[PDB]
Amino acid sequence: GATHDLVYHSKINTFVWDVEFDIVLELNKCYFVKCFNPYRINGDFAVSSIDIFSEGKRLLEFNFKITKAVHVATSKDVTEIVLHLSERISSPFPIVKEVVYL
Amino acid sequence: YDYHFEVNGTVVRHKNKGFGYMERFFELKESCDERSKLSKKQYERFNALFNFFEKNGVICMAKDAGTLNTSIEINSLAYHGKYDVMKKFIEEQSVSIEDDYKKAFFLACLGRWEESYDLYSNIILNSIDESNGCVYYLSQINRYRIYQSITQAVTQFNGYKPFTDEFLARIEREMTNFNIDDLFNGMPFEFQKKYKILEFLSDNQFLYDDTVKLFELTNKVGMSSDIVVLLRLYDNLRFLYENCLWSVSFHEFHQYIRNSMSLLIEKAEYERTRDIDELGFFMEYYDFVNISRHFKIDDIKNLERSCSIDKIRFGEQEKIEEYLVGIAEEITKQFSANGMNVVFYTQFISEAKAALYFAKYVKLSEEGLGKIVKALLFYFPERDLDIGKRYVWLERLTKCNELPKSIISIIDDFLVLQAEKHIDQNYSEVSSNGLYSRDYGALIKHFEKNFISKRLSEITLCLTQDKQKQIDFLFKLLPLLSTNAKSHLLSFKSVENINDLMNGIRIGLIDEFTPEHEELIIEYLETRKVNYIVYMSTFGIWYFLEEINNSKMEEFIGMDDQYDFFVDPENFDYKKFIPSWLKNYNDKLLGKIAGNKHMKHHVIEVLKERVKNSNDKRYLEILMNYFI
Amino acid sequence: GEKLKEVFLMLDNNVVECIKEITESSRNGKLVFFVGAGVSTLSDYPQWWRLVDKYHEELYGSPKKGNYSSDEYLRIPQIFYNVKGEMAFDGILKDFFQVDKPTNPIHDKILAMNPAHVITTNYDNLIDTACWKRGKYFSVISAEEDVANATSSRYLLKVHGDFRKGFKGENVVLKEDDYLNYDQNYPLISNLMKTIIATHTIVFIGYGLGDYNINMLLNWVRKLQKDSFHKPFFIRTDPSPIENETLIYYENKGLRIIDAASLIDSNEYDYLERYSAVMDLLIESQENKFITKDDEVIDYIYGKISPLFALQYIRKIDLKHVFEYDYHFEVNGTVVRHKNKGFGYMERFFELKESCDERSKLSKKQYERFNALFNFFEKNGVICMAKDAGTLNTSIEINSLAYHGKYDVMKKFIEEQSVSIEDDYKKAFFLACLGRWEESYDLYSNIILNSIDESNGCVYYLSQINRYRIYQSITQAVTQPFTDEFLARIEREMTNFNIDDLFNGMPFEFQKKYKILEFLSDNQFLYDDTVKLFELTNKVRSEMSEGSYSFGMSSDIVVLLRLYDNLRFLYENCLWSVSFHEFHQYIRNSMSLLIEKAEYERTRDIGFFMEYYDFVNISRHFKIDDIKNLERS
Repeated sequence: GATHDLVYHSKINTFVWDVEFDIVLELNKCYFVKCFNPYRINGDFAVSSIDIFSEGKRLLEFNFKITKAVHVATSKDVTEIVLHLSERISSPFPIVKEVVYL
Repeated sequence: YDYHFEVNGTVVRHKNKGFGYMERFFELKESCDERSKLSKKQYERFNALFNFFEKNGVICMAKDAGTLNTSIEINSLAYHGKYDVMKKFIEEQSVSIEDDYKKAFFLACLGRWEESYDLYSNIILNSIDESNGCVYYLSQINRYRIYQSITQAVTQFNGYKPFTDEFLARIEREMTNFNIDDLFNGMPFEFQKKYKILEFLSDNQFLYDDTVKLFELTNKVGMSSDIVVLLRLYDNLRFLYENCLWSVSFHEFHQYIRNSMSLLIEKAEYERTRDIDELGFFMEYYDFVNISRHFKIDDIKNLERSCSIDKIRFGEQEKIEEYLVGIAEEITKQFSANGMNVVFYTQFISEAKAALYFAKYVKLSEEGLGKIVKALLFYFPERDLDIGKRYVWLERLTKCNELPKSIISIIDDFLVLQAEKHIDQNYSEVSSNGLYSRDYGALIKHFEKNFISKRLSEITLCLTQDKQKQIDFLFKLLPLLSTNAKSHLLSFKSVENINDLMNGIRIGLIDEFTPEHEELIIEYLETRKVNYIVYMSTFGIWYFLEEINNSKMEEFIGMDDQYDFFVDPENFDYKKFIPSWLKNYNDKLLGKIAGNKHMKHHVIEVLKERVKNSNDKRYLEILMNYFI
Repeated sequence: GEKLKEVFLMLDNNVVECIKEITESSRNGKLVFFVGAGVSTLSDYPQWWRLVDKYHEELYGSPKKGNYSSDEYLRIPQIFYNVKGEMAFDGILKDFFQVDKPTNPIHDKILAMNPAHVITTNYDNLIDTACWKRGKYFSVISAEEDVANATSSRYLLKVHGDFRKGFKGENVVLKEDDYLNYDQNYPLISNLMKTIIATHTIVFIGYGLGDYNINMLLNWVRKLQKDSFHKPFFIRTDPSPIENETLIYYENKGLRIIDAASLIDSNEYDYLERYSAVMDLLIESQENKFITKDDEVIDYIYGKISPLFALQYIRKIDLKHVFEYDYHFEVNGTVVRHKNKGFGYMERFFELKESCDERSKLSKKQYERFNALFNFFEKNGVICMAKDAGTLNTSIEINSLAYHGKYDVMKKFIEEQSVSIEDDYKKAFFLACLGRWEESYDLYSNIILNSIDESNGCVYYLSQINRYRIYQSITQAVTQPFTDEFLARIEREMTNFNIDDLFNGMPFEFQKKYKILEFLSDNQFLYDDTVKLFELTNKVRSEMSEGSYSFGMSSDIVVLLRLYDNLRFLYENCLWSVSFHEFHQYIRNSMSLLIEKAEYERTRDIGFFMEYYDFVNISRHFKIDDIKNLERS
């Protein structure tokens, strides 16, 4: 029940909101950031780029059924809510905890 | 209220029911015969008053107007950022109490708040009787302001170790219930009469009338009040720094220049874009300083966003180069050693980040660009710029400039340093942005694609197997190597990956594209077909761009509608073309989709549908700047 | 922090009454400490007997064997002064008094009670330099020519001199002949001290009941009348407790003794815990920590709000300054704590709101006081703590005929006869609104002529302000309508009206109970809210360009509810300051940036429902060209 922080950055169709993912792609304490560099030099043809964290980079081979997602503040497993935001959006990584906007 | 003193040096009359004494004074200025008529003591008084009026920038009546050349010249070492000469003035011995007052303000500026507090106290103890009162009144104010900066400063530094607790106890038992609102009311009979213009300094909020005039700008706007407002900035700001006032460091003044420069930049933008009929803001050195110091980086971002700094030009670029090289050498000398005043570090690092960020637009020399780039890469501290943020700043410094090969040598040195630091198998490489050191290599390949790195060639002549991070990092730094050492790193050939040939191999490598990877794509898509009856866009774009060469794709229509949108543009059902799908594509693709007509006119109708129905401006900008 | 509370529980009636008198005299600002030698000698300051010792050393050679009585403290220096002369006497004066002793905490506790004057009999520079370290200008008045050049109204009256002007025996009072014909050497200092004693609350601290200054002043107050003066206090810090015959005798002499040794348990040499004991008993008596009875918190709240039962509307950022920085009153009816080092009296008040059983527990007069305070807090739109939040339905309802534009009913109220002076004040404001500026000016004058003594002060203070504002509207109005005789009459009436000293000249009760009504006698007062509008225009204008469709809370609504707080304050208390251009710029700029702000949040696509009151505010505080430009951009 933490909809008071849910932002819908929609140049890249994300949902910037601090969750902490527990993944099977099996790890713990995951959180995601994304880029917005459309003028990127030699960095594929995509504007955004995921930078998956596991207290540092995991150094990526990724399918990721989502296993456990917990909000930071009230801890309130927001699992089904995250599924709902995956039930609508057809982009990779609906919940992305920061967006840089280069 | 005998005159109205306007900010150009022109004086008008208002309610002077009298002789017209200032008019007679200016008549005494031009007339040489009248100055002989006076007495000698009043002749010398006339010369002192003459030096006063020429110094403070009031030149003449509004009757005789003319070349109103207005220019601010702040003669204070604290404003320009000359931290060296400040220190050299402080350890010199002063022989006057007014030199002590400046010396106090200077080491108030350097973060040496304790010794400045004590020197504010000694002037009060030793200039009490009658100097003029001003270096007893202002120093007591400045002691209270530096008390408020210490007290507010240790509020959130704890919640790393700014001041001892004994000094906090001493200034607490000293400044315990200081009321500033009765200081001038208790100054003697002479001081209250001769200096009843110096009482707003003992008042908390005093810069607020000018704020209300800024609303006249923002409201319903030849000559304008714009320049007047700007020359009022240059009057208040010049008053604080030149009389050495510590009230500059607080947040009222910071909001003042923030709001004022914001609305003058947006105002001159507004007058520039009054163009719906008829097809300046020169930004001198002092404005470069004021933007670099009284903003944060996010403010300067938002001045790039809404108002457009493409039209804005920059002058006096040699002194801008001097300020920038001064920031470069000062961050160099502060971080070539252990030198850290934590307070002075915090204020200085705000000025430094903002100055280089806003130094994208100005032009430099080669050795100046070398010095700023060297200080930005090597001696610049961590926790403030990460190695992708350094690519943002450096990318700004290298975008509008043709790179004169010495910066290539410096960035090469930084790449050698990163390769010599990825030896330890615990390195993290923050830059939570997503930009990394491969992009530094890509930048060199963007300007000098024929560059060969010497020491990296020697390092790849010494990597057998043992240092895995150094191998992987140097693999992401691929194209800057020599062929024999290149193959020596290509001892570790790729795997059966598809988009981890992109994600694992982030160095292009479609120029070297094996035929069995067409076959591996065939294997992948037939497994996705047999599992389909039970990543992707990248090779769909690769077939659409015709960088790969295979006609197997035609039998795989239906697995992905993006892939259907990029394999067969003619037989694609544009009825079920998802729009989302258009914000994730860059200029090369959004700019060669327009090359494909069957795609282009259908997405013209659906983008007109979405721009007309909703109110998106991403789809509006893609509808204007690339497609049609 | 608990023992002092227990001492407050173990005090008798009389001492408690004395503490209440002292904290009353401090809170009005009529408190004048008469300190002495004792408050200085805990700074390890040189006492006088040591000087007499060294004087005896150069006088008779060998040390004196036994007792020093009173006059040896005057005679042995006097003999020294007749033998060795001025200069050597000044020498011992320099060598003993050129010290740099620090400041005791009891000087701080004296200077924490907000004294009007401070009278003293010391020779140091401790308490004045303690004031220079503070900000409280006490004009240090040590000699007779210091009196005529006294630069303030808060004194520091060293009534025996100081070594400020040199360490000479000419400037201070030390010897027997000096104390003898004192009142023909310093005739003016004593006049000022007796003036301050006759017009304030004198509290003695640092003396014993044998001191010549104390008995001298007690001789003077026996020369006076009976009912004229105020009985002084005497903080007694002696090693032995006070005896009953000394008590009966010196209370009948005129003093009011508060003992420190019979209030706590201490030792023979521990002075500082007794000075800090009674002196901090005064200070935490100011800090409301001793208020624990429910009746007492009703007394406190009624003591601070029963002034404001006359005003129709009170702003939230004024009620913040009624209970001075004890809470932060935010504009939704939710109250948070800030620096309430005390009982939590408002929290207990809201506990008294919901609980029905607690309201029966009080007394009947404080029950009716509770109902009046209840009607106050429901009227001004402050409902609850921020702990218990909920349906924060905020809605402005301006109940003023001048705002809605009902010009008919206004006229019909004006020609009706009023039977109260507060009906006259509204009636005046109404025909100020109708352009009938002359009759409103005269009715502003008649209320001043006929409500001067004590109604509440508010319909004497505000009507004088409103007369000056309608004077400024007439005078500025005829600049660019009225007969020239009336222009001459208000010119010879309002010729050099200074508004900046009106509240400074309102009486003792008015300045205390209505030190929230002084911004109305100030020219530019609506400017803080302007600076908050820049926070809107700044970087919550930075979110359109990224498409962030967020759905949270912003300062937007807060700003709008601050418009609806200032605007409601002006029209409902019938203030003519609405008609000027500061207020017009205020609603102009504020509504401009809220309309452009809600536009900005609407076009982050990469509410603002506009009720009746906003239609009114756009129709009145804009011009047509403004509304055009709100259609344009």
